[PDB]
Amino acid sequence: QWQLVESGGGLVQAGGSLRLSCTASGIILSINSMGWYRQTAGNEREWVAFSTAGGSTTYADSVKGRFTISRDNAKNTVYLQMNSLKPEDTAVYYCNTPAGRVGGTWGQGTPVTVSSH
Amino acid sequence: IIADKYDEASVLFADIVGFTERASSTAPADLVRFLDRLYSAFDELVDQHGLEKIKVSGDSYMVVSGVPRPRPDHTQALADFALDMTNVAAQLKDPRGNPVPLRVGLATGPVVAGVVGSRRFFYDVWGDAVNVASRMESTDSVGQIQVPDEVYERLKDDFVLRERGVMRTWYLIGRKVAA
Ligand SMILES: CNc1ccccc1C(=O)O[C@H]1[C@@H](O)[C@H](n2cnc3c(=O)[nH]c(N)nc32)O[C@@H]1COP(=O)(O)OP(=O)(O)OP(=O)(O)O
Ligand SMILES: [Mn+2]
Ligand SMILES: [Mn+2]
Ligand SMILES: [Mn+2]
Repeated sequence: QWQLVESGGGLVQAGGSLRLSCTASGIILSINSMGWYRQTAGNEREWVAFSTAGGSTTYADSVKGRFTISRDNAKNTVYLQMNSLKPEDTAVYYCNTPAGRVGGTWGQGTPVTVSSH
Repeated sequence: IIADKYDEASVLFADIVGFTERASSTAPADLVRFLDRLYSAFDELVDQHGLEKIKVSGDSYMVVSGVPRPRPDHTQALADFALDMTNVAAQLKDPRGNPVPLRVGLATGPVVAGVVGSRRFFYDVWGDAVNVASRMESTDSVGQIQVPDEVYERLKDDFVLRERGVMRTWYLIGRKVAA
């Protein structure tokens, strides 16, 4: 079965840092692009970070400089290091290939909440 | 009026197979919804890869790598985009569950680019690499990515290609898992 399970989410306060992981099984990471998306609700999943198979990275304007996407081909996993977190960053985060995004096949994601607790 | 010359660039042309027959068999509202969904996916993919879409002409779609910002991996970067593009087209089914087959042509070489301010696609790209890329799409076989020798030599160490069975051309199969 082709699946992608996200993890690493949780509660952090403003200015904090989180590291999200996206583990892939059923596909070979080294020959696929992978992107991270967020769904707050005021919209549908928008992409925030993208890593191509050659190693190019691009980020949404709102998160660039604060987020970093990276790969681990041995673990077949993609990471999203999140720094300088803001309340505007509160969302559910998912990873997906371009094919999964247009195909509507999504994992369950991981929750990221930015507040004071 | 203002023309800028780029020594190195790579150009992609993509074109839908059988779109006349598709457009003649589909209600206009559903055809607009299908095309919008396909092109919205394409547009997202272009910005994700950090490339530029230069022209959208009906069911044709033109993407450039290395313009306006030069990059040393411009051919490799366009190849990864092209493979994502064809996979998106393969996974994107119409309400009937059929994929949208494409022809895709890639080329590399010098181009000239300029701003035509009064147009929607206000940044134009023409020249050698554009002309070759259009040839590569024109003569392409359904579902393949066709490239010339100059692209082959830049991709052959990182990508798998197969020679098409005077001008020799190649089919871009995919990324090498390991060298
Ligand atoms: C029902 N669709 C239309 C309604 C009004 C005006 C135009 C069209 C339309 O379908 O335009 C497309 C064709 O019908 C339109 N077209 C087709 N036949 C004619 C034709 O006889 N006259 C005109 N004016 N336009 C035509 O060209 C366009 C596609 O060109 P391509 O070269 O991409 O061909 P393809 O079908 O994708 O095949 P291929 O890519 O696999 O080779
Ligand atoms: Mn066509
Ligand atoms: Mn649109
Ligand atoms: Mn066409």
